[PDB]
Amino acid sequence: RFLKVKNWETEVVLTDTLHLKSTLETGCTEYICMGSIMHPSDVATKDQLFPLAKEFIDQYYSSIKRFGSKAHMERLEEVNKEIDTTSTYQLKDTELIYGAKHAWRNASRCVGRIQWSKLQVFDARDCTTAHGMFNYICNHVKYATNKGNLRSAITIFPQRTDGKHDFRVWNSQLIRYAGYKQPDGSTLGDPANVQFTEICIQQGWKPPRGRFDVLPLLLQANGNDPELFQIPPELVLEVPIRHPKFEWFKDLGLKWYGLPAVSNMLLEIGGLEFSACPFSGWYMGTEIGVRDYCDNSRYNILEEVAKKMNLDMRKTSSLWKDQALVEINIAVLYSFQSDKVTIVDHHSATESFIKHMENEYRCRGGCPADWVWIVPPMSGSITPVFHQEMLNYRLTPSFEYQPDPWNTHVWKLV
Amino acid sequence: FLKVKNWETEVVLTDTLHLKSTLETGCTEYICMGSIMHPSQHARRPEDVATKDQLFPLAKEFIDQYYSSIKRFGSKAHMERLEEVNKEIDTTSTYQLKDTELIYGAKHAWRNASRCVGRIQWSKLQVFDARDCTTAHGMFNYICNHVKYATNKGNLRSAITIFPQRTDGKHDFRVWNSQLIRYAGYKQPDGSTLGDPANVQFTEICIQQGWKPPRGRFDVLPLLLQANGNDPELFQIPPELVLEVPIRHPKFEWFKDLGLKWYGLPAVSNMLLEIGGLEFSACPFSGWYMGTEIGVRDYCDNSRYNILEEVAKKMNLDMRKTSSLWKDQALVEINIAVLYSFQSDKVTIVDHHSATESFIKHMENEYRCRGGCPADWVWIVPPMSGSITPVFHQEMLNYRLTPSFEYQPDPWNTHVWK
Ligand code: HEM
Ligand code: HEM
Ligand SMILES: Cc1cc(N)nc2cc(-c3ccc(CCN)cc3O)c(F)cc12
Ligand SMILES: Cc1cc(N)nc2cc(-c3ccc(CCN)cc3O)c(F)cc12
Ligand SMILES: C[C@H](O)[C@H](O)[C@H]1CNc2nc(N)[nH]c(=O)c2N1
Ligand SMILES: C[C@H](O)[C@H](O)[C@H]1CNc2nc(N)[nH]c(=O)c2N1
Ligand SMILES: [Zn+2]
Repeated sequence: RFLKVKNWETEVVLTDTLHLKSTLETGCTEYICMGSIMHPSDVATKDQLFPLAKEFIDQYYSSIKRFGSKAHMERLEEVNKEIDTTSTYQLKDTELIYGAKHAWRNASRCVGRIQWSKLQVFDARDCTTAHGMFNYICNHVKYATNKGNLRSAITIFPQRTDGKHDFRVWNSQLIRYAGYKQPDGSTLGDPANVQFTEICIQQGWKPPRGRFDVLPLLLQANGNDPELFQIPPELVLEVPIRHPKFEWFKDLGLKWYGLPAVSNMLLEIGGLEFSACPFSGWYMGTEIGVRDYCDNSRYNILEEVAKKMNLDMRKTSSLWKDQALVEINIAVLYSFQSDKVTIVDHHSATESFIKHMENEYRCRGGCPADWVWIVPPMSGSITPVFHQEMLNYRLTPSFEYQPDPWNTHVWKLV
Repeated sequence: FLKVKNWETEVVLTDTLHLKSTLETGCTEYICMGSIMHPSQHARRPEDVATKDQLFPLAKEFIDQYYSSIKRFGSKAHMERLEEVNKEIDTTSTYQLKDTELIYGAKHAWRNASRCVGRIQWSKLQVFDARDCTTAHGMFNYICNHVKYATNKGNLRSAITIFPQRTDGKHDFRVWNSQLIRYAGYKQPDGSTLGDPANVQFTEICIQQGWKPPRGRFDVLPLLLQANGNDPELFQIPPELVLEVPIRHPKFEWFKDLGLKWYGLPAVSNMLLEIGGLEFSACPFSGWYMGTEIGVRDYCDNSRYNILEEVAKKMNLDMRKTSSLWKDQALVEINIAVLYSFQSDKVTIVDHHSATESFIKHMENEYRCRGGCPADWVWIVPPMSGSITPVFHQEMLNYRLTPSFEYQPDPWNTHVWK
């Protein structure tokens, strides 16, 4: 059995055999499609962990062309002894590196996957305390930032055990600006992060109450209450946002951090759950420039840019919003390029993704892709992914959503 | 029950209408096909003239649904109608829709069209019955009157014209044109393309049929009409029925000097309308444009007009690398100009902000009174500036309800000539 996908711009047709190897649900049914549902739908027993581990070990030994070998059979037997005696098992380092990389390779929502095989993996499964987690994250940040020459990296903390002893980064990203609601309903800083900012303040953080406050890290080790730590400022690389033509643009006082570093997702390898696994790459311009200033729930310098462009903001059909949105994204890209901080534009990114998709179909038999997320948030139909049919399915290892840790944490102090 | 949520406003809607869905979407619990153009071939009936136990259960379902819609289920006229449909099938292997039934089903095929951001207008549809038509000449007369009515000197009105339903499959009525008004596309000797590059194949079929092409740049193609399965025939739409808007820009005086224009009336004519097992293979329908359809897809696809280049040139943009966003910037101006020209000439048009906001209101309406509204996020989100429109942050459920508009293969792949 085979499935085809067409590109209506180039007429190229690709044949997907890989979809046969997925066993995780997508959320759709035979009669309803849920492709635009954002999140669709305690810990693994012995009898559930055996076959999940078997599946992973099998695919790992297949990938290194050693399937059915004496080493393959010994590892399988060695894994079952652990599950049978301890109700869990420990990944080898080769297996951890392999699975982290393939979790990225399998991320159907990520346009950036042409880079998957160059992923620096930091094994932190020996960490025991939040001070330990802070050390590991600071080293991650320093390495990934590389003075502007950003490098992909993931840092993997101990796996879940019984669910009562989890490691979490409570931050959604390692570097984010605080947001403060004002008595008068206005907002200072980043409106996206208001909730987490209150959580920090309640935990004892002394907020500067400025426009671009780097939030503290809220780090949970082994199921204990989370603890606050200030990332050393000289580890946070930032780019002041200016425009190549509009000299007034710098006078908006804007800037953004250079390291996108997501920390709230859960890494699943062979049934093991790594509930704290911060990973980072580099930005596509529109994630700062379309959604991190111009979403209706964000900085809303859209109107200020349109005001400063003397645009007709009375009627929609003037397309001032569209027009000011373009200029902001031009400003973001020019800024990072000038300060030699790695960034990619949506055209260059989507073009690379198409090449990646083609290559993955050739050597792997398919490439799960989520069009709804792969298509950039602006200028969609003038980019080549727009006319590219795509198949979406869930392979493992994968990165999964998990609930916010304050919703489920049972506290310990006083 | 299934919930949809809008992440800007946190409005949550609860969907039970999907329980009435009949056809497969192509998706499974293990694979999603939502960006496949045609993911499923699940149809309600087989390839040609069905047997009784194939046609009648679909007719009963539709007749049932129509009489329920008017609070008359099990009434005298409903039981009579069922028997009448049974005897017609028993004696002709098909049946004929009453005019109320035809009007209901056309409007509900639009209401069910999950890809259409325009459906807040769905029940204001003018239905022209053309089921008495027997030749291409008659089809041409019906189509002209359709074009004149819908254009309405620029105050556009929605309309569909419905020709005789398919009978055995050999006597189909077809409009070979994909839309009623399209521009020719000429393949050039030096390899390039003049005109409009989607319609190249169709432009050649017209010339091959004897059409003498003026070989200009905005050459309204002729109509190519097939009646009762016969060879199709050429007709030239009278120009005074083809309203066109010259494109200028409110700010750039040099824009109009690109010598650019577009027609006011989008009229899709290659789709199939299906009601209670019946298939109307010729059912051209028209509304009015969202601005992006002209000026994002019909000027700025790579395999279409591709005159982003010239607009960027005259704007003196740096086209050396893509990080300058010269494509994005010229694409905006083109769309600013399209809206300006149409509004300046009092020809109906809707910008993508207004249309998406209308669609969000329409979803709420539909969930309040109908228990749901099937929507294809991939097609509802406009092709530019998606995330600054309200539909971008709106979850959607896509399911297939009948009556519906369906795809059908281009008739030159299946037509045996004479
Ligand atoms: C190296 C440059 C990278 C680029 C340019 C990139 C780009 C993107 C973009 C634009 C998104 C959509 C986010 C949004 O629209 O809000 C995304 C999602 C995602 N990225 Fe990448 N990415 C990169 C590296 C990585 C790495 C290193 C990983 C992990 C090892 C990763 C894993 C993911 C995942 C799991 C998602 C989707 C999560 C979800 O929402 O379900 N990416 N990426
Ligand atoms: C009145 C103004 C209308 C507007 C602004 C509108 C808008 C749109 C747009 C923008 C699309 C996507 C087209 C594309 O980008 O390729 C679409 C699709 C569609 N429209 Fe509408 N529409 C309108 C009226 C109608 C009417 C009157 C009908 C039928 C009675 C209709 C039936 C459909 C169908 C069936 C599709 C999807 C066809 C497919 O599967 O490709 N629309 N509409
Ligand atoms: C590694 C990485 C790099 C990058 N350059 N960007 C990324 C964006 C997201 C991401 C952030 C937020 C949301 C939900 C809100 N839109 C979904 C995401 O995929 C992510 F996880 C990882 C990213
Ligand atoms: C009634 C109507 C009005 C309008 N203003 N626009 C419409 C666009 C399409 C349409 C056209 C082409 C394609 C494929 C290439 N994009 C899909 C469509 O849905 C359509 F059927 C009907 C439309
Ligand atoms: C509701 C909607 O599906 C949701 O907000 C998604 C849509 N697609 C997206 N696509 C990307 N790349 N990023 C996003 O945040 C979103 N948001
Ligand atoms: C392959 C891709 O899904 C396809 O070309 C679709 C995407 N979404 C679209 N959406 C609209 N409104 N119109 C289109 O032509 C398309 N094209
Ligand atoms: Zn689906």
